[PDB]
Amino acid sequence: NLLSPDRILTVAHRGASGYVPEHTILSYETAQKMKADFIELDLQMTKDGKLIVMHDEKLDRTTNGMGWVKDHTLADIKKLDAGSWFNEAYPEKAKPQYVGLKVPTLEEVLDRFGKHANYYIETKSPDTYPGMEEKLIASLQKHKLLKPGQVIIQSFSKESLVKVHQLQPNLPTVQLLEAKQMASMTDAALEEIKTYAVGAGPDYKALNQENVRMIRSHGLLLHPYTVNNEADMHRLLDWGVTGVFTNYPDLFHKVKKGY
Ligand SMILES: O=P(O)(O)OC[C@H](O)CO
Ligand SMILES: [Ca+2]
Ligand code: NA
Repeated sequence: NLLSPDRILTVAHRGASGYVPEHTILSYETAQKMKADFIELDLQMTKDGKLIVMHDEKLDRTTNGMGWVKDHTLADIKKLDAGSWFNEAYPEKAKPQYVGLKVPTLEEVLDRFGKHANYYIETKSPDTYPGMEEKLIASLQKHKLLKPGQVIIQSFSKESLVKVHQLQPNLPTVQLLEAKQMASMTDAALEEIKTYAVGAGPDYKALNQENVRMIRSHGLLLHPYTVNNEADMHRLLDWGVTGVFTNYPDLFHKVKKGY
């Protein structure tokens, strides 16, 4: 049902990150309240091997810390402020309750929502953080998450998704595509994506009616990122995408009602 081509999915990009600091429990809670179908997680691995949720490989942008995630322990990362950066970046959206928000672990996110959320979880190329895929899988099993569609695994790395498809054939994967990858996409490339992935997630800027219909022609779900503008939401849905990654899940929830 969640994986039905005829279902339009709201994927809350790093949670309700248009309103709340990205990849915090509060961002995910807000996305839930806004009726997002999926909350979206990016994984990094700490020095002591723990999976945390963070978009960048470095702490710099979204915390009061500095340096690579993999050079720091979980304990030190849990001391950081992962909310104040948002108040500084977006003064007009700032809220006092964002000061002191924490970096969550994957464990903390699964524990917080259990089966009450659907998870859209990004892995890296296998060489980046050895053991990440296996640890992710074991965490999903711990929380009894492995309803097909309860969890989708996404990556820019084909190798990662191929590996995941090997280990857990019934675990839906989505191939992420950069703009220039999508720009030069072929039918040959799409048909093999279908062999391990249930969908494609391209930079929406690279989409047009033609390659949208082409992607859909291979029975692939289609979730472009990152779609924040109402005018773009409408255009992409009329073209035939089956969902979006958005920072504004309430807005997309409203728009998609007409499609
Ligand atoms: O957020 P970006 O810019 O890394 O684009 C990928 C989206 O998160 C979809 O995974
Ligand atoms: Ca992502
Ligand atoms: Na900072």
